[PDB]
Amino acid sequence: GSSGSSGEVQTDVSVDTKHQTLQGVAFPISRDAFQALEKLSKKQLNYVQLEIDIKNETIILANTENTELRDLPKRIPKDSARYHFFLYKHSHEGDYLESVVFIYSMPGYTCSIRERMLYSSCKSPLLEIVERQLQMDVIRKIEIDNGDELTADFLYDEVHSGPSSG
Repeated sequence: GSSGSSGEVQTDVSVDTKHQTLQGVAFPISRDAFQALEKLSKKQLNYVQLEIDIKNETIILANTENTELRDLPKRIPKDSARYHFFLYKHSHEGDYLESVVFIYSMPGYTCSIRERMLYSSCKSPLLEIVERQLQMDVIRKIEIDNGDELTADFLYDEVHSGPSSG
């Protein structure tokens, strides 16, 4: 009979403390995978399909084809978890610029928990790549549960990092 009664059980009212992270996986960078992000830095394309290999244990290339915004969410797979680097172009203060966005779609249907956790934890060692090689930094990280959420009304939101409720 622990439950039932409710009151001031949290006697914190003092300094708080938090961990540094939840996972800690670091996979190597493949050639094809890198070459895909390389062009992205030279403003050549606006779509990079990357993923992690469970057999090779590394971030390899999954695909590479031009993609737009109106069809951005139309390219996202509905039966495979991978990354999608979209070049969201906007005009701040009347100045048109280019920004590389990070998208991570995860369907999660049959793939074990070891694969879904390894595909979302492999982003860490994948982000430092362009941040330690191409010297390029992502405009903002975005993760969905389908891929349709990727819209000009959503992307612009994350990129802005503006305030929100929940």
